[PDB]
Amino acid sequence: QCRVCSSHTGLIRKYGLNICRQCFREKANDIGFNKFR
Amino acid sequence: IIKIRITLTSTKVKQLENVSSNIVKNAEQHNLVKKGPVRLPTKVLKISTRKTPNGEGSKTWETYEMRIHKRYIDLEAPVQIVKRITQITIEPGVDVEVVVASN
Amino acid sequence: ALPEKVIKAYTTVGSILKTWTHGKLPKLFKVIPSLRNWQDVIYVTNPEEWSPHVVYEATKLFVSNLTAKESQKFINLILLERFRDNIETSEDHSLNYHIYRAVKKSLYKPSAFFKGFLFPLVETGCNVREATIAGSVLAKVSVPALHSSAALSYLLRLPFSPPTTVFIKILLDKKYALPYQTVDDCVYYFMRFRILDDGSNGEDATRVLPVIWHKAFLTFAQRYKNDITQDQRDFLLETVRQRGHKDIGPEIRRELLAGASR
Amino acid sequence: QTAEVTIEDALKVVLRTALVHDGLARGLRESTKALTRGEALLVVLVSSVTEANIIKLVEGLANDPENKVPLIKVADAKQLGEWAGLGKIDREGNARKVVGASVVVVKNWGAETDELSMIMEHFSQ
Amino acid sequence: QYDQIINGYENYEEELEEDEEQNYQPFDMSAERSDFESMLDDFLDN
Ligand SMILES: [Zn+2]
Repeated sequence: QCRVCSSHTGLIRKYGLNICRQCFREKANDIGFNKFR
Repeated sequence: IIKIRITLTSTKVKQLENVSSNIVKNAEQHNLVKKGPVRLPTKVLKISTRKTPNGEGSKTWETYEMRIHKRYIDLEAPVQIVKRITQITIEPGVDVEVVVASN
Repeated sequence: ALPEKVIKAYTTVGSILKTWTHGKLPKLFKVIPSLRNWQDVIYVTNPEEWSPHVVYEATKLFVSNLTAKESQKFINLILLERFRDNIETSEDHSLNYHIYRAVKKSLYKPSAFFKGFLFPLVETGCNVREATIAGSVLAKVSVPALHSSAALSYLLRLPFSPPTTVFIKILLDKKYALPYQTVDDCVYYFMRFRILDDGSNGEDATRVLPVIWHKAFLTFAQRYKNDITQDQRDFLLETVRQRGHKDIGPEIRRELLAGASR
Repeated sequence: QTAEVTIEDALKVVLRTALVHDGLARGLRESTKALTRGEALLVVLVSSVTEANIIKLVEGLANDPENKVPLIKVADAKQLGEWAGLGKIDREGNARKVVGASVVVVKNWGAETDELSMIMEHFSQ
Repeated sequence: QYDQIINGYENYEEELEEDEEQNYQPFDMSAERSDFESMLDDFLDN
């Protein structure tokens, strides 16, 4: 499940981060992923 | 007598080049033998992301990006110079690595 | 250092106890309570990587087979840890039901529980969640009047926080037979919140007190109004005068006035 | 030997405060099994138990005691039950009735250590 | 009764320090149960 919002769904299980796409899009800027292009 | 190789990795080129020029000029101003800051290709890590969040409208696509730059400098110095330089050069954003072996 | 036999056998049994869900527990895991050093052996099994089932069943086994100090060491070093870990790392920040029933199996020995679970919990960053949950644990489980009175008298001497007042409220809602010294600690607790005009106040004197403090004061004044002296009753009716509630203040005052001194 | 009132009362209060310390065995069976394992640090036997059979078995091990077997007699059954939490629970305002015990063992002293030492050493005479 | 147990509740860290100072013993196989390695051998043979 997504280690942020109790969600079985949306999971980005890649690289061992396991945040669903909705929360990972928000935490993207704090993780290191920024908008270039 | 230690022959050491240093490798930096960073996303912000200003801090990385600050640390690089610092180590360069600080290594030559007290007389050391070195190979200048060699520059590995900036790898651009991209992530494909669908435009559609809610299932309304057709499917079109987008892209996110990150630029990762890596440098390396080779040196020959004792134990104390390496310890002190490693402690003094520590910066945020820039990740430094000090390897001793030459195999 | 331990024998490599113990290392490999209990790393094997520690790989068993990761996925175990039913049937019988391993034979090497049920002979650990009988060990003079069960704590060097229980670590090889890797305590934090058991399944919730093994948490519940090892709680049963070790709190029913060890002594009071050993049950305390166990509930403190493994159960409290896994409790806080599953509340903290989960995502609705909830607790599994087997870890829960395990806490309910650690409150069968109230001395081991209180000294090893409750007290090192409240003094190490006990937030509102862990105390909603552990407060539910204590609110559900029947505990002897002596260990309940002693745990109450410990929670009273604790720095004020809404969870600890939840706990004190819960142990006062028990309505058991407290010794006169426990009721003394209660009156001293509910006394320390009044404003001394002679020049000696802390933060408890002028702070905002929740619904839970007036409810705990109400239940205290409801059950133990005949077990306080005249002096302590005057100090408490004074705390009612100064730090009283809109609806509960008059009823606490009425519950202190309708009582006979000892 | 000759039992005094001070001895019996100090004994029942020893059962009372070592009861809280979670260190009693209340009953004929639990106290005999307490004495078979070497767990009884002091045993209390009632002087008014009607059937003498189990007592005629405990009076054969009372007249010839082991190196780890000290005993001592009380006066009544219902009261030795009372001080063990059984029999009666009577405090200044509160009351609750149960049935009384025949014999009770002290496995863990705790809050009555020097008292059970005194009680066991005065029974040595 | 009470004075005995509250000194154990309020000072449980100090009483744990004193119980762990008086009654700590390192892992000894011959001071466990003597039929314990019989059970280590009985489980490890399946
Ligand atoms: Zn999420």
